[PDB]
Amino acid sequence: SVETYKIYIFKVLKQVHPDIGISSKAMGIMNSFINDIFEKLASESSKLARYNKKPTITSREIQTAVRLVLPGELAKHAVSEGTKAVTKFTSS
Amino acid sequence: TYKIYIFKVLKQVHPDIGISSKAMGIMNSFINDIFEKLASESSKLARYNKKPTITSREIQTAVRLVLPGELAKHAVSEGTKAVTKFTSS
Amino acid sequence: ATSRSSKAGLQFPVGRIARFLKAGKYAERVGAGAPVYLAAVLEYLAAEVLELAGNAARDNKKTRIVPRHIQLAVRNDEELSKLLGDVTIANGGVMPNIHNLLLP
Amino acid sequence: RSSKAGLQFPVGRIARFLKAGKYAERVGAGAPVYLAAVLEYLAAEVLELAGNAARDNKKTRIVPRHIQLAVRNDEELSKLLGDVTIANGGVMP
Amino acid sequence: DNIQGITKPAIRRLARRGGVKRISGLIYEETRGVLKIFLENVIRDAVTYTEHARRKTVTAMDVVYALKRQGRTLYGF
Amino acid sequence: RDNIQGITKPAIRRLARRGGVKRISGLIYEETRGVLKIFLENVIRDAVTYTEHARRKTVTAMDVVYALKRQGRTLYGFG
Amino acid sequence: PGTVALREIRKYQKSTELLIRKLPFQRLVREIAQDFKTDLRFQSSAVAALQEAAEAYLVGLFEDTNLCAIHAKRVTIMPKDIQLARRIRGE
Amino acid sequence: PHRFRPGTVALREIRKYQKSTELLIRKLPFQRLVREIAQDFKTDLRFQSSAVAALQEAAEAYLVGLFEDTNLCAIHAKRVTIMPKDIQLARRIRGERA
DNA sequence: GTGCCGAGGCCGCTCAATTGGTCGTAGACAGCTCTAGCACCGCTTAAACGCACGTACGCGCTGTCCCCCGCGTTTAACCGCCCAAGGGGATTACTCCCTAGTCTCCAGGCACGTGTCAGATATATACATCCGAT
DNA sequence: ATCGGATGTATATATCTGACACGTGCCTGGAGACTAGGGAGTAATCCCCTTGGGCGGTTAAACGCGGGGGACAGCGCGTACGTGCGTTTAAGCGGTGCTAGAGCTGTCTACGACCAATTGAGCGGCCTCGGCAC
Repeated sequence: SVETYKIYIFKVLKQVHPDIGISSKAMGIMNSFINDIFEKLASESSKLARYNKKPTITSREIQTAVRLVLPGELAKHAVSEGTKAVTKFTSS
Repeated sequence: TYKIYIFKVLKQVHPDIGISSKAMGIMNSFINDIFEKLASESSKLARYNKKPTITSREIQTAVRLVLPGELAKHAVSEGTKAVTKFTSS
Repeated sequence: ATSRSSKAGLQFPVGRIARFLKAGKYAERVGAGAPVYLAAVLEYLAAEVLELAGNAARDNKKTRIVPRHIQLAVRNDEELSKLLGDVTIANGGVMPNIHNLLLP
Repeated sequence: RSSKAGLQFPVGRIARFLKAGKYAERVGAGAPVYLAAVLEYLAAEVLELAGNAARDNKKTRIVPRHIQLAVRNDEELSKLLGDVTIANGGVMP
Repeated sequence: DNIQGITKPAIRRLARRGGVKRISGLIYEETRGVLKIFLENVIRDAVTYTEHARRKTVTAMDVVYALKRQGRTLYGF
Repeated sequence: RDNIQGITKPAIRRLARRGGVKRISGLIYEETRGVLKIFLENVIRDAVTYTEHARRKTVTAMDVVYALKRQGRTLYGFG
Repeated sequence: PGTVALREIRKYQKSTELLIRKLPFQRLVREIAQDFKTDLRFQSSAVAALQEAAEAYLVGLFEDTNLCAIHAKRVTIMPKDIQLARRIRGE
Repeated sequence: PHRFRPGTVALREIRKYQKSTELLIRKLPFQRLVREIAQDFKTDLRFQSSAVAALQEAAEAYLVGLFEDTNLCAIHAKRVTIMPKDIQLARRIRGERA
């Protein structure tokens, strides 16, 4: 009835720190952070597609939404990882 | 652009004052900025309630949220007067 | 073929506002009173700013509004200075302000 | 689907969210993949810092205080979360 | 007179968490006035967000939206 | 190059006078020269991103106005 | 005079708990909503969210009110410092 | 010789520059500056001539706003002269970089 | 030492996301044209630059007094434990006003081509103000 | 004190642009009329969740009293910045071009929305048992 990102954050945490666990308040904090970032990137992508005259949101303007929304050294890694996935998604 | 209409309003309040090209550019920018603030606030208001329609209640709440107090109080009355004249007359 | 504006008794383009509301995709559907309400509000704000600017132009003994007069009218008033709190009118300039402790 | 990409986040749910919010008319195929990768990356960089701050306090579970400290130490995250207030995260001493 | 329910020791605790060492005795009529401005800016929007929904109860989500409208984000509810 | 030095001392004094200042210390100029560069770097880094998204090779005047509106600084008078 | 002051500055920056008493704050937020809408009721989590934001606001304002006092070569915060801090932040 | 007392020619300058609306930096050095700055993010760029104007007029409205509150920091500290301390205080409690 | 509990596991499941198949229309792209931008040259003059004096403003030192801090006693408030019988809030309902499509005559400002100021600017003329010296 | 020099702004003569301001022209494009489907919206029901009636109990707040240490005023010194003057650059007016963009149109292939039939992925709710707080 209520869908969240609990499973996926928990799996990522087990992938990073195999032994640390997480309480419920911190779990809510992390869920809210992911929702906030998703909304930011998506709204910027929509508006940036609207500046040009295109009705389609491709991946190459998730690029520039990331480059506008994320600061400096954070974006240069994120962008890279994004490209990684897409390659492994298509040349699969 | 809204120029034409902007000029009309001027000739209603100051029938003897003119306006230059750059002041008209300023006024155009101001109207385009306010319209987009109100239309995005209405979009959020509709999405927070899961409704697919932007009626004239989303506009009223967007005006109350966006315009400062005494300004919003008069904008609301103007708009409701317009809608009443539209439907009744 | 009477236009929507004449029915609403306005000077702004109700029909063009409705088109701008549709394209730009703010929601699936748009009511029939939304563009009338929005156009009436836009006309009100325009007339507010233009009246203050015209007064400021008469005060400077002119008969043509320029950006300086818009700057003066906006930054003198209270609600308008709150609304346009962080906007830069170009080719306007700051109003006179010398602190009391610098005069002698 | 989102096992062919090496991600841990749901690409299908991301696409459902993107098409529900009506950000555009058409959504490409690489867009949910890209967006789902750049979200697990940020989650993985916040969680590692929070776990490191947990380890110093001799704790084995993360709490809101640990996220607060991890966000306020690092420069990039503090620049990104510059106006957010974590509930009962205290302050940086 | 509820305003006075915020007592001098509470204000000193807040200042101590801010890093302040000495506090003048005129701080506690100034803080008590900036707090009421901040708080009535937020309640006015959180009540507007409610009316729209035809509700009679201010929920914890109206308050979060009212705070986000003012540039400050609140995680964890 | 030293282009920055092309923001001369008289121009900084003119800006301070429009700001209301009566006396300037002699170290203000190298502080102002440094805090202008940061502002320009941020705005230009956003403007060029907007340009390269459009596949254009000319920074135009909305790229700048969009970059400015994004960082809290709305500008009227340029479209 | 000044000793314990330090201790309080230390301890309160380690804790995470709320520094205003709950019941008077609830009573205040209820009286300053009677002038927007009569006969209103609050969820219990709606009043916990207002207190978290208000206390964060006041703590954030106190710690640049303290930079202004040090800039003027003092250690005592005065109501003149709060006004300088709010003047520049824009409030 | 007829001299003015220190700080009387400065007050007529404040009145002079607070009535005009002109653009107070030289045009060419500003363009060379912005081209030098943009020369990092992308090389071999072109600037539409109305964009450098927008940049200049966005950049001076920022410095004029910063100076009129580094001058509130100086008066708070019992002075009439501004030093870099005032700029740093003003920029900190604005969060410009904190 | 002492409990005594929230995090993690299990789960039965059902509705979400996958595979397959069609269709119609954005993307890419190639070709051309005309703007848009950049760069070199000579001339003028206005602004920047250096310099010397001088002064008045910043900065440090000392004294006084007042108000804020630390501590102890007594009062009163918030947090606690239990309850009312209010309301309010998210549930589901046939029913009908309303939204978008698909299209026909009339609309309804955007362009470009011309003039009449009007606020700019320069010369001239007083009318007002910093300065110094008694 | 004023008082009278000596440099400033403030009123009044003009011209002089170079525009704001209205003639035109086609475009699109809003308006009008039908039809379709379904989102409003206002019923009707169960409830969780919202308040007030009242004890305790244990803090925490309020009041008062030394007494010092920090704010603020005053005074002296001297150093760095303002004012004005005589050079020295270099920005800014105009003339030449001139390639390197930005804009539009025409054409086809690939790509994403829509729709049927699966099924394993998420949820909400069962119990432990260690983990940090007592």
